[PDB]
Amino acid sequence: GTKLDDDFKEMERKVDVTSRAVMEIMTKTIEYLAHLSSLLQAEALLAEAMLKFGRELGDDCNFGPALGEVGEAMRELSEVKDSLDIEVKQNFIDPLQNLHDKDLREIQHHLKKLEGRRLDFDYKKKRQGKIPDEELRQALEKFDESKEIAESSMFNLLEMDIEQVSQLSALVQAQLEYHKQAVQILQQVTVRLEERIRQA
Amino acid sequence: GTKLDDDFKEMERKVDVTSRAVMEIMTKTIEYLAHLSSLLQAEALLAEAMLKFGRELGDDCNFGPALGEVGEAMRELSEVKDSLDIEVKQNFIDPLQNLHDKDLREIQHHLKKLEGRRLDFDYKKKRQGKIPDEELRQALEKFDESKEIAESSMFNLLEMDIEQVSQLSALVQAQLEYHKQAVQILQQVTVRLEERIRQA
Repeated sequence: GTKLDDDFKEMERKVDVTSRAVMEIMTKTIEYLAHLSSLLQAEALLAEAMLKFGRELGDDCNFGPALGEVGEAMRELSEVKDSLDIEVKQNFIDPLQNLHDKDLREIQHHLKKLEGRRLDFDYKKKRQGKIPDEELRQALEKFDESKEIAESSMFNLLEMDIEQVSQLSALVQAQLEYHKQAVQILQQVTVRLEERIRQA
Repeated sequence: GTKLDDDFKEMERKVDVTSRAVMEIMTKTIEYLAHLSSLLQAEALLAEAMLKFGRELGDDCNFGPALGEVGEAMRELSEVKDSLDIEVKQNFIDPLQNLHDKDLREIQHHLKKLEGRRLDFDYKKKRQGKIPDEELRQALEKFDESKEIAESSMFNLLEMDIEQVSQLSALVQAQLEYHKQAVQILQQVTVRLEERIRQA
């Protein structure tokens, strides 16, 4: 039947990939944040157990207040991990989700409508003499018209891809913010333990 | 029956706590490393999925090579997390495990032997005239002797607690090493994305 130019085709492939990537990347980033939460929880637990025994054991010794120093340090890291979840979630996931329920969905729609209009024209073309020229003409009009709409929505999404890179950036952003935030917490308690071991 | 001085008692309590702490702390640190591995895995997956779609999508655009830049960055972080597991495991867990199968176990043993010898003396004391003085004397000798052995092993463990603090330090060590190691990886790719978004 009717065939679409290669440009249109390549443009479609890219949109496809993009759409599928945004799909998996998003699901796996969610699975990722699941385990992050899981670890974050376990962290806080270990942290408490420390703050706890460091209590019971008493502070007249060394291991007692140390379990307390490392204790809170561990728990603060824990809370920073939670902040990270929230960051990734609303600055990377949500945007991609919105891209999928808005732009990608709409493209998919136009593409379906284009296919329908294409098939319908190929059919009405088969019966050229049988059907009134006006009807055929419209069939062709509708096809061209749908092709144009699909080309625009696809093109606009593909041309705005620098924003996907901003989103990837957003992820790496919150990522770096957490690790830097943590290097502080740790580096701090890493000096307090340096003391004790020195007041040895 | 026979009672042990308060110093001996307090010394016993501390040893108890310490022993129990080293127990939970260790189990929870293991549960912690479990989830760390779990997240680490999920990270690498997301990382691959990126390196993948960034491939398929192609590099003639922006999102393609970006998914590749953030792609490996994510995977390298993943591998650093694995290094961290190994660190915590052999520089914090293993030491504590050895403390539990060596020093703590031995104390527990001495303590049991002390109890036996105590109970046995209280019994042989009940039957003072009934049993030969020599036997009673030995019973007392054995008790004092076991008490001394228990006091030494407990005291030595409690006096060497600065080493627990070194271990806590070891944990916080590997912890800080990972986060600093990561701040690099990220900070790096955080500048490469700065470029693309600038060559916009």
